[PDB]
Amino acid sequence: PDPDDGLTFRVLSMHDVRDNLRASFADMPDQFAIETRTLTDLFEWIRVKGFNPISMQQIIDSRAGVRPLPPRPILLTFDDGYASTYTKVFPLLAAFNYPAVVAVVTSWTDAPAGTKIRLSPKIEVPHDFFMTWAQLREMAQSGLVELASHSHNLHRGVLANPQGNEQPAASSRQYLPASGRYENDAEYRARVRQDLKTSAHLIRHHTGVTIRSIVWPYGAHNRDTDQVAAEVGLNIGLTLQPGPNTPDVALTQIRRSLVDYEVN
Ligand code: NI
Ligand code: NI
Ligand code: NI
Repeated sequence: PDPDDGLTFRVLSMHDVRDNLRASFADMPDQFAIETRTLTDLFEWIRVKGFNPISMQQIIDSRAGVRPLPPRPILLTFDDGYASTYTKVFPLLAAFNYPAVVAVVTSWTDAPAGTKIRLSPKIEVPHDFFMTWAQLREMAQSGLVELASHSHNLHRGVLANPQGNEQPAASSRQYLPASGRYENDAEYRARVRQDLKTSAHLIRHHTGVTIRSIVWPYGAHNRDTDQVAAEVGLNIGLTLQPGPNTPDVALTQIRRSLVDYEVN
């Protein structure tokens, strides 16, 4: 298995099965014949197998050669910013003293008061399904949680072609019905840049936190989005490619595994 070198780490992205919005357009990693366990049981598995959950700060420090990672290091991440992240996950993180990354879709968290969040063309959810800014700031101030961008409004599908086939918003040059054309490279870069910039500003404004990482929705990213993320200062990126993060893996291309859980 993985070399124990104070540098190589695994990342585990946790998804609550009751937030069942998975996407057609997205090309997610295979989940078939993988057992869904409870979150508490997951935290107990982590412990008993000898994993040592680490923070993003610890990753950065190991790369800079200041402090090596502990053995069997793992990064836990919780994206999308649903309310259960605060009421269920947060007190377990505290009880086990495990750090985590929480990645915020800021157009969801920051939606106008009294309005519903549209997730898909046929699905809207109440504003209060999501953690409040005050709740996120509290997690950030606990010392246990690193806040990250899950984009502002890239956590959805956009039109890839005239008929109606969808692709992830961040990856594709989107087709514009009003223009009668696709986005050009300049337009595309501008849209993704403004999105990332907005999510970082909103997070800093409301929590005081300067983020330094992006968790790409649906693992969708490319050369252009990585370059643009770098321009806005987000030099840490998390993908859906699985595998060990060995020293030759750039922190812009962090690998992670996806696992589903149930809460009680
Ligand atoms: Ni997500
Ligand atoms: Ni501001
Ligand atoms: Ni506000």
